[PDB]
Amino acid sequence: KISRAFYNHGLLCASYPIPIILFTGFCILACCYPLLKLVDSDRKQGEPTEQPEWYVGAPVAYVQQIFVKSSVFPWHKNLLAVDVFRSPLSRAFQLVEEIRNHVLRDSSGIRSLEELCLQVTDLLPGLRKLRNLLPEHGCLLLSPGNFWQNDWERFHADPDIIGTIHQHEPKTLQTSATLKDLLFGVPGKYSGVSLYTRKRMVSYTITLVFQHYHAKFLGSLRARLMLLHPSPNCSLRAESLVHVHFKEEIGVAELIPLVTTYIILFAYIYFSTRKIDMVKSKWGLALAAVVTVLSSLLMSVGLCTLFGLTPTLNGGEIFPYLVVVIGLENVLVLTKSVVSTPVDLEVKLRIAQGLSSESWSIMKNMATELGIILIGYFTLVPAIQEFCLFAVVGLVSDFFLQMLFFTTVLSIDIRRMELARLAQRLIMAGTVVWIGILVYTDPAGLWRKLSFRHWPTLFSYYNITLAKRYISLLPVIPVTLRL
Amino acid sequence: ISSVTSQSVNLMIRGVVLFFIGVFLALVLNLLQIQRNVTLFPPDVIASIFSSAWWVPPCCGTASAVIGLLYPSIDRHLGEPHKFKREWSSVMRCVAVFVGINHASAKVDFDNNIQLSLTLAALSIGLWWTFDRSRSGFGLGVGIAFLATVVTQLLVYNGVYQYTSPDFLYVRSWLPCIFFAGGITMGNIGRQLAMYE
Ligand SMILES: C[C@@H]1CC[C@@]2(OC1)O[C@H]1[C@@H](O)[C@H]3[C@@H]4CC[C@H]5C[C@@H](O[C@@H]6O[C@H](CO)[C@H](O[C@@H]7O[C@H](CO)[C@@H](O)[C@H](O[C@@H]8OC[C@@H](O)[C@H](O)[C@H]8O)[C@H]7O[C@@H]7O[C@H](CO)[C@H](O)[C@H](O[C@@H]8O[C@H](CO)[C@@H](O)[C@H](O)[C@H]8O)[C@H]7O)[C@H](O)[C@H]6O)[C@H](O)C[C@]5(C)[C@H]4CC[C@]3(C)[C@H]1[C@@H]2C
Ligand SMILES: C[C@@H]1CC[C@@]2(OC1)O[C@H]1[C@@H](O)[C@H]3[C@@H]4CC[C@H]5C[C@@H](O[C@@H]6O[C@H](CO)[C@H](O[C@@H]7O[C@H](CO)[C@@H](O)[C@H](O[C@@H]8OC[C@@H](O)[C@H](O)[C@H]8O)[C@H]7O[C@@H]7O[C@H](CO)[C@H](O)[C@H](O[C@@H]8O[C@H](CO)[C@@H](O)[C@H](O)[C@H]8O)[C@H]7O)[C@H](O)[C@H]6O)[C@H](O)C[C@]5(C)[C@H]4CC[C@]3(C)[C@H]1[C@@H]2C
Ligand SMILES: C[C@@H]1CC[C@@]2(OC1)O[C@H]1[C@@H](O)[C@H]3[C@@H]4CC[C@H]5C[C@@H](O[C@@H]6O[C@H](CO)[C@H](O[C@@H]7O[C@H](CO)[C@@H](O)[C@H](O[C@@H]8OC[C@@H](O)[C@H](O)[C@H]8O)[C@H]7O[C@@H]7O[C@H](CO)[C@H](O)[C@H](O[C@@H]8O[C@H](CO)[C@@H](O)[C@H](O)[C@H]8O)[C@H]7O)[C@H](O)[C@H]6O)[C@H](O)C[C@]5(C)[C@H]4CC[C@]3(C)[C@H]1[C@@H]2C
Ligand SMILES: C[C@@H]1CC[C@@]2(OC1)O[C@H]1[C@@H](O)[C@H]3[C@@H]4CC[C@H]5C[C@@H](O[C@@H]6O[C@H](CO)[C@H](O[C@@H]7O[C@H](CO)[C@@H](O)[C@H](O[C@@H]8OC[C@@H](O)[C@H](O)[C@H]8O)[C@H]7O[C@@H]7O[C@H](CO)[C@H](O)[C@H](O[C@@H]8O[C@H](CO)[C@@H](O)[C@H](O)[C@H]8O)[C@H]7O)[C@H](O)[C@H]6O)[C@H](O)C[C@]5(C)[C@H]4CC[C@]3(C)[C@H]1[C@@H]2C
Ligand SMILES: *[C@@H]1O[C@H](CO)[C@@H](O[C@@H]2O[C@H](CO)[C@@H](O)[C@H](O)[C@H]2NC(C)=O)[C@H](O)[C@H]1NC(C)=O
Repeated sequence: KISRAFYNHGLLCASYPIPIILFTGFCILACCYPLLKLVDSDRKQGEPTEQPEWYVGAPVAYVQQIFVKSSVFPWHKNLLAVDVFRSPLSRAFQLVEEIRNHVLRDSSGIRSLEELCLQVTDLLPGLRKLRNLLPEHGCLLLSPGNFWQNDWERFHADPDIIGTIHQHEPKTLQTSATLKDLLFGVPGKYSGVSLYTRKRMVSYTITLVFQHYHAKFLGSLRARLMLLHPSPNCSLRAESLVHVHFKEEIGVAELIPLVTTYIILFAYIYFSTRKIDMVKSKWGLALAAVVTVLSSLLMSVGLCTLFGLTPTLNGGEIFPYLVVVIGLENVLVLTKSVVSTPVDLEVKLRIAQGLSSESWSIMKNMATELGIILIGYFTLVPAIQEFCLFAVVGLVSDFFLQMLFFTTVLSIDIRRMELARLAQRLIMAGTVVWIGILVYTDPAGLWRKLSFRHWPTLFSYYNITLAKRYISLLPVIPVTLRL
Repeated sequence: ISSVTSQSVNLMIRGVVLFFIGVFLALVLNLLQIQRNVTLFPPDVIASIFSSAWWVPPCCGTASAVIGLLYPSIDRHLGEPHKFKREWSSVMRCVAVFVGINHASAKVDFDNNIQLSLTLAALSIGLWWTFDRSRSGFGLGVGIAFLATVVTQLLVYNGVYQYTSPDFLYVRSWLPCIFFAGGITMGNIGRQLAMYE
């Protein structure tokens, strides 16, 4: 009833082989075009000016860091990180008690830091080791004396602190830096804070946070520091505000299972083709079927996206599963049927003899698959009402295509064979396009002297992630010297 | 005696082989669900991979060996060995599906129980409709899945799992399908591996 159709189809293919090759290859390129390359202004780093304003994007809290340095004469006695560090903090505690109790005509009359300071006591479980190091009353200010719970008497009354501050340095080179370097700020290795005689530059890093900035406060504060600091520096700059971008790191283990899949997939291939290494012909023969089904799914992706109906999915994590489901027996069931045919001339007749006979079964298998997938789409679950469409398109494409490209490859192949090279070259090119869309599996793989991190760590400690948000820093200096 | 000893070789050889396999799987598959453990002293890489302890993977693979040495010998002793699709490729298809489903184990959220029945019945049934039409392996995988379900559901009553919430239905609805699939996969593995010689 119908084998006449596929019969004439073999008459048509070998008659007009190469134009069909062109149609299919160029539609392949039309679909594999966008994927491997393809009301907010710029979420990424966009620094404008300190005298300016933000992008007005919340969740984005900006912290201000203060740098201060102490010097003793190139000649002195009893140079230990205890005494040379204490008097710095002798002044630090006074400064802390000034700022925390900063009385001044701010926007709210006699206002202090607390009125706008990030007030929150969200102490998370793992804070056990430091149940006495971070403020929990209602203030967000970090200093090394925080360890001493804002007690300078204990500080300048204790017997020793170097070991005590060491008390929480676990090991070396850990992505989670510390708490010590934090309330020091100055990295003892980059800042160069080491117990060196006649060459010592101890420094203390201070931190603060807020929601809205009001320089009416901070400029006037700095009026106090011009007298308090009184050091010899020209640093002043002007107005430049920096907005660090919060990048989120996908670990490695999070990545493993995906790759496992691809491994499995390659095995599905080598094993298919060992069925074909039997018959007298070259390896590239197998190649023809490999590139095709794949090129179809790839092709399918292109027509599945641009219509606008894959708003929640990628291919690198699904694409294999199709190559798993629909499979390749749907092209070798007929291949063996072809080579099994008599050795006659005008292959146009041999293929129209065998392919014509297997047409019935191929259509039955197709209708089976479509019954399956139509059942799925009939379900109201949305994520499956997505994947089913990837499927149906890949399937109809594999079918409406294979009879065109692979069929013609076989034609020219047995032509050159029983007789004795755009074919193999176009095949290699299709395989290059395939390996390219494969290397394009990344679609699912998706001041500054400070460390790479420890900025989000703070917020990580309070059921708050700053990866989406941005942070900004501005700086001031206050240094000292004596013998 | 060297001949029957070479037989015993082949036998427990294949068992160790697929034991390593069951392990590889359980590792990868535990690692699939991505927990957000913010805690201080973040996890070292290998600890993120080699999770739990020596308790899990040896048992998982022991189960695999049990299965792979069970399904072929039963049909060796009862009837005739299997021949439906028995070439590695279909085995790999089954494995990939077993992986995909478990990857669908967490990243869905259902409307109603009827949707889960209507779909999982068909899914499990198909995974036997396609790679093994033996009624034996069917009635055996169903059984061992039943029993894995029960053992789990009563051990955590002492406590290994350590979860307790309205989600008590996940186990009563989802996992037995997993273990069903696993028995069948491992069976096709054992067949394709034993009928080498
Ligand atoms: C023959 C072979 C042998 C080997 C093998 O094959 C066959 O056997 C198989 C079998 O054996 C498999 C195991 C079976 C059991 C499986 C259990 C599974 O964990 C479960 O994962 C489920 C995923 O749906 C549930 O988790 C919920 O999943 C929902 C869907 O996304 C979430 O939405 C919800 O989060 C909650 O949603 C509601 C909100 O209101 C809550 O705020 C929020 O939390 C989660 O539920 C909870 O979500 C949390 C955040 O994600 C935690 O995950 C928590 O877990 C608890 O988190 C606490 C945090 O401190 C922790 O202290 C405690 O210990 C944890 O339990 C979890 O409940 C469930 O609940 C959780 O259990 C795990 O992924 C894989 C698992 C192990 C499997 C690993 C692989 C295996 C071995 C297989 C293996 C190959
Ligand atoms: C007939 C047979 C049947 C069997 C089969 O053959 C034929 O059929 C096929 C079919 O069955 C297949 C499966 C179908 C379902 C598929 C689902 C798919 O999961 C998708 O994966 C995406 C990856 O980006 C998204 O998931 C995100 O993944 C991110 C990276 O890990 C997470 O980071 C994020 O979660 C976020 O983590 C951080 C938290 O702070 C956030 O709170 C949380 O969101 C996730 O995104 C979340 O993913 C959720 C998935 O449920 C929701 O989408 C959710 O959004 C909200 O979710 C709410 C609860 O659901 C909902 O109410 C609300 O409206 C939504 O807005 C979304 O944030 C997306 O999301 C999720 O779907 C998965 O990759 C493959 C999948 C398993 C398929 C595998 C292979 C199959 C088995 C095939 C199989 C061969
Ligand atoms: C080889 C493979 C292996 C796997 C497999 O194939 C072969 O094996 C198969 C087999 O193994 C299957 C399982 C068999 C056992 C099944 C049990 C079944 O639970 C029952 O499901 C029923 C519907 O089919 C009812 O569930 C109701 O579902 C409604 C939604 O559609 C809810 O709406 C209602 O809750 C009520 O809705 C109305 C509100 O006003 C109420 O506030 C609220 O409670 C639910 O019913 C309630 O569901 C709750 C949570 O699920 C409690 O269970 C509760 O318990 C009640 O507690 C009362 C306390 O006083 C008591 O009096 C009363 O009697 C109890 O019912 C029960 O009412 C019923 O209710 C509930 O139980 C579950 O859906 C699916 C189930 C797991 C099946 C999952 C799929 C399987 C694995 C199959 C699977 C493919
Ligand atoms: C017919 C046969 C029958 C038998 C069999 O074949 C077929 O059937 C199969 C089937 O049945 C399988 C089982 C099914 C049920 C499965 C349950 C599963 O439990 C889940 O395992 C997950 C793996 O990630 C999660 O476990 C957490 O994983 C996190 C990392 O992702 C950890 O972070 C956390 O540990 C926490 O780390 C941080 C610390 O600060 C916490 O203190 C600590 O808890 C873990 O959760 C922990 O898991 C531990 C064991 O793995 C403990 O349970 C512990 O709780 C208690 O912790 C105490 C600490 O002092 C300790 O003293 C006590 O002993 C513990 O009980 C629990 O927090 C999750 O959360 C937990 O649900 C378990 O992994 C494997 C499991 C069993 C399977 C093993 C293999 C099987 C059996 C197969 C078996 C072959
Ligand atoms: C801390 O995490 C908890 C638990 O996820 C969040 O509190 C809940 O908010 C979510 C929805 O946003 C719900 O799943 C829970 O019902 C809430 N439970 C509560 C309020 O306990 C909470 O948002 C997080 N806290 C912060 C500061 O963001």
